[PDB]
Amino acid sequence: IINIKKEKRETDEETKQILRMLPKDVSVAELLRELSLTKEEELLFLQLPDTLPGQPPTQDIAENACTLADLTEGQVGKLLIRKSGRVQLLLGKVTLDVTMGTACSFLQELVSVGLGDSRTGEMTVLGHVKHKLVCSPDFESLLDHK
Amino acid sequence: DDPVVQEIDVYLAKSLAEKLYLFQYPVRPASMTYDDIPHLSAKIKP
Amino acid sequence: DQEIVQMIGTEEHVMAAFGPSLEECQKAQIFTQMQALKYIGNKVRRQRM
Amino acid sequence: MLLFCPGCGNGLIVEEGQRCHRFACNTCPYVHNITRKVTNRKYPKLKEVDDVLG
Ligand SMILES: [Zn+2]
Repeated sequence: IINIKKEKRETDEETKQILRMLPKDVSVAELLRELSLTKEEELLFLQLPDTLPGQPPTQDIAENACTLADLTEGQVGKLLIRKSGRVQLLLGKVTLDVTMGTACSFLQELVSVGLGDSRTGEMTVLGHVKHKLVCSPDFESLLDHK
Repeated sequence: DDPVVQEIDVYLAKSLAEKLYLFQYPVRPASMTYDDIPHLSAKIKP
Repeated sequence: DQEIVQMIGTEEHVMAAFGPSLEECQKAQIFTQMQALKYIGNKVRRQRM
Repeated sequence: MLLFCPGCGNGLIVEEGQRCHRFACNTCPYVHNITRKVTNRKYPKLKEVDDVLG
């Protein structure tokens, strides 16, 4: 029997129903093992808030939503890992917090669909997505500040 | 609790802003991938 | 059906309880959205003409 | 147990082919022959030796 086309168990984390013979991680230890334990690159999928703490630069406006489509390239923020497991994102004067999202176990392929021509385009499989991050405003600090 | 280690920088790229899609298979576990499956075509609408 | 079972739950007792429903569904020839919609419409009565 | 086809995701039943018993789906030609023993225990609750009251 073919080994890469066996039947799959309902539990996606325990699909190994037949053999030839997971604790919930944290973002700080995740990045630590991604950089210290290994050096291989990894593709992440983080969810940013609706409005970023910035203004659309010369985008013809109004206090509207400021997403990544308005910001330019270059360094836009820093990622801080404090003690006791704190993982913050300093995006300027404010600091958000980054937590682990829903642990997806199904296949997630990050691909690039580039329509170079109006009749023929190219689909480029960039990689696979395994972990999901969630960035949230530190509302407690924003409230105690003013 | 000071930021002792891992002061990672965050960069932004706009090259594939309009060409980046996310395809997720709710019925296919992450263990088995479609890398070995020969694809034939893809229909799409802008 | 795998997506339905995932949506219901991944607990062993949940699958054991939901098994009869999947078996009864597989007894009939309902496997697409059109067939299920036709089966539902067959069970629909007009509001008195 | 409950098994599903990797192709379409429908439930798999157990039938008999031309060589051996196999799992098969009713909506696709996908099959899977059984090589070794497969079991699914449930471990039902054993009625306890009820105490004599009164
Ligand atoms: Zn199938």
